[PDB]
Amino acid sequence: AISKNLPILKNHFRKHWQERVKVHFDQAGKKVSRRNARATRAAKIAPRPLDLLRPVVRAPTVKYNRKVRAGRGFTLAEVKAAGLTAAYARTIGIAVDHRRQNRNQEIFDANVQRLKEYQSKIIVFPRNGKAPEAEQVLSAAATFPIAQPATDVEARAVQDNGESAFRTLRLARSEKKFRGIREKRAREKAEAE
Amino acid sequence: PSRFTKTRKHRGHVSAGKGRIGKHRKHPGGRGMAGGQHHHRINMDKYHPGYFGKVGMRYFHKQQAHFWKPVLNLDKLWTLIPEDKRDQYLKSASKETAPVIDTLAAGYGKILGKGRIPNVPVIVKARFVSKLAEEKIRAAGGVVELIA
Amino acid sequence: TVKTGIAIGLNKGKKVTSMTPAPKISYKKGAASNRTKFVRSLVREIAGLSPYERRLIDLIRNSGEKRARKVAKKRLGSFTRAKAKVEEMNNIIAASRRH
RNA sequence: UUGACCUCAAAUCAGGUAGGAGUACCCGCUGAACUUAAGCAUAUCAAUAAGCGGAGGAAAAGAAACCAACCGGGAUUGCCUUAGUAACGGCGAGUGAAGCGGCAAAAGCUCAAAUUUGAAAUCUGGUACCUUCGGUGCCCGAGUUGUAAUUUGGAGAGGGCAACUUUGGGGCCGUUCCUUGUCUAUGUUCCUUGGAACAGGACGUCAUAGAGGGUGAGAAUCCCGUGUGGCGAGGAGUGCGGUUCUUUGUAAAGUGCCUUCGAAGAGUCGAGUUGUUUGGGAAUGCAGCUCUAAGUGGGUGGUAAAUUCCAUCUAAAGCUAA
RNA sequence: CACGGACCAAGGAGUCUAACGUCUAUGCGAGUGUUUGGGUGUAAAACCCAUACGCGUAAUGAAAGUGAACGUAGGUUGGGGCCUCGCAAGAGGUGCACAAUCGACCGAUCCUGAUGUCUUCGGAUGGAUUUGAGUAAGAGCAUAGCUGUUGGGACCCGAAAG
RNA sequence: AAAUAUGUAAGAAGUCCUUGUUACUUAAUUGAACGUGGACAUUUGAAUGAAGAGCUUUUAGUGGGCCAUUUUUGGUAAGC
RNA sequence: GAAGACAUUGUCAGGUGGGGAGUUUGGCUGGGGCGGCACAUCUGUUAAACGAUAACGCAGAUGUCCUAAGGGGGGCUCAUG
Repeated sequence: AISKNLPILKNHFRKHWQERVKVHFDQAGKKVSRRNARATRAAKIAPRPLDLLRPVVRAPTVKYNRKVRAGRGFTLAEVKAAGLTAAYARTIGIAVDHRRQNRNQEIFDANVQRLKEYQSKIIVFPRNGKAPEAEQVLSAAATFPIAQPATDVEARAVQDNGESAFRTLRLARSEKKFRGIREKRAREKAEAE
Repeated sequence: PSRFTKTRKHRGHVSAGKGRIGKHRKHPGGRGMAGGQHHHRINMDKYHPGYFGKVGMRYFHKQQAHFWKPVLNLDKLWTLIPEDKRDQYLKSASKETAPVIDTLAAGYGKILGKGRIPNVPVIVKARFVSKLAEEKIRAAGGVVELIA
Repeated sequence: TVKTGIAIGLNKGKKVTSMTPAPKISYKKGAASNRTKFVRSLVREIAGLSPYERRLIDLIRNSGEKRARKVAKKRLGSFTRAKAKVEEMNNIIAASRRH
């Protein structure tokens, strides 16, 4: 049962796991079948790029809040900022998100320029029957790529002032740690009679 | 390749080399971590000292994302500078022409202090740094532009 | 708010020009309306006071507001439920009792 | 007394619909012990086998009573990862997810709650005819205890101002798709063995065809097919793609601005307790009993509690491909 | 004078997998890992690839948190090799790996508690028979194999039972 | 108070000279420890032997033992 | 007719509950059982003049007692004849 210097192993195979197994032999087939069902949707979706125009956004938490990612919709404030309506933007292939908001002007103009660049790219066909041939692109995301906003220039001048930075942090830490007790002290001090 | 396996060399030897006085009888010491505190206790203390028992305070629902803070001492640092630019910037070390190194956008949270750096002016923006990390940069006539 | 621009501290994070979000009606979910206001008005006098609440209002006039909340918590659930409730009863007292 | 109405009836009443099957997978319910723990009762095995009810081609899920704490994200599902981690556990054996990230796929929505009220505009049936997956006419009946239009929270509504943009529905033949049918190169030359040639040897052949199978032995070249495409048949189908029939429309919709409004699901929510299950730990969910709310409130924020805040969603109703 | 074996034929027993330790082969090397997925194709092959993500490059605390050069990245003994002198015998210089050893450094703990300060924060500098799975001019990642491990029907057959 | 067993030592990591460090120690650079420089070669400090010496990894089997000589306990003794 | 806000039924809570369910029901040991403890221990011996060394070998002890019976100093000298 337990012998030699081996590292304790936690293998959860005590159940009848031999009936929940899923060897992915269809890995190849799935790929092809997925590319054909995708290449057929295209030869029915006509000149559209399969996928719609997906927005730019900034991923959550302490970790990825430094990586701008292709969001979901386009907020109803940004479509009215583009000039067109949402009850229309979906029928043109500009993925809209009602529940997403807007608290960042950078992310905002990043999307209205993303929408202006696109309203000058679409080749909309009016419901007539003329159908002006303009081939069919296969990627809406490839055509309008994402490039994390340019932060700073490679070079710049050294602006020192003696704040240490390490001290600005250590202090900023305490100012948040004792904010409370110091707030109660100014409460138990302003209470002079 | 069952072709090189020792069982091929144990065919016709009778006990498959598992002994004939103690044989290979299913599970002699129980199964898995059985009798850790009992008979297999010697194998625990030494090889796995301090295995049984609780220790710290439990952190109900802990997201690792809240902890992301990949360190990056100065030892490297100059490595977040593309090969080419490094040559130029290194030799022509001067204020105004100080390279703005974004540790965060690079994929690092804290900046520590290890293998020194060439006496050069360098702007190092990071989320948070070490005392000696900023002390080594401040001697090379450099700043520490805190970010988030 | 405006984040101090640094990793930790009271306002941890980068400060990128706020944009005052849209006024989503759903945030005003618990709407009052001159309608419901006046609707629940009638219903209250129509159906009247629910028998456990009689014990409740009298509970106050007798032993006090503090003791009544103890019984409103052992009646409804959350503590706030009780405070909101008890406070609602003084609105019922103030009316019929005085003017 | 005659006709109502309400409810209950009533039929071999007019028309329907349900069961049973299958049961890989799916949706619940129900539910073990062997086994592991070297004993065994917690636990494990397992929220499994067996038991039971219910569907489809997928089901379920599904547009936020979410995640979050970010510079925020933004239905669901599945996958890589998170992670054999946080956590649970006679803290023994063991057990053990979630958010973020990448990707696959993307799809969005609708009801109740509003004086239609200068007008039930609504629909089942019956019957005639018909251009029928129905239409129209007429007559019953449903129905005001509420069917139509209107609006569903992203909003949106009433009154007011001011202009502008936009069309809908059928044939026919290509195409798209399903099934299809038929036609479509190349020797059966010579010698040897042999019962037999498809074997050996010599000479050629076509080759987008030297996959395969058959034929009296290893046959590309004999046969069928194979390969390249060709050309017909019958459906589906209006995806699109041209033409043709209808201008349907003081029809509806979207857009700007002013103002007043803006209803948003209760024996539910939540709490107590019990059992239960979960990784969920002063309680994850579910259920039983008991109490049983509110409206700038309610839920949520993974250590119970009070106070003071913020963030965040809008339950207790519904639909939907990949 | 223990058990199985009347005789022959064909079956018949240390396997596969998830995760691992050692060792070895190989690629690359502070990187590594194309194969979730995407691109492509003669199509389950082959070949091409973005981003992530994994492990590693930093540890340490229960955690808040902090986080690796006094010096040629140190002194000492020993060191293969290399170098200088020497016919040689040797003598001296240099000494990587590694070994022992005294130190220095980073976190833990116990003490010290400076200039400053929202007068309780701050925590310099300096100590300790105290501690660590650390640093001290990185070695890891992946793939394959032998062997061993654990969970598995788990080398093959076998209970009485539930 | 034996016999048999048994620890150690038999050198260069030494010995001798010299005199450096210290926050130890001393009345005292007294002394301790650790060095600088210096002197001393295998007759360099017994015998014998040395199929090399030193070292790490990993892992199998085993964890029923039994007999003899001599010592020896129980036991009348036992192939106990 | 009887009965009547009591029964009843449902939910928790205490009692009862081998009727029933699950399970346990040490080891050593000149077979086991009983007895014992050779099971954590300590003195002397066995033990063969280092250490080590067994048997249900031999002769005994322990789960305590002590604010002095601990720590330091001073003075003193005990049993017995």
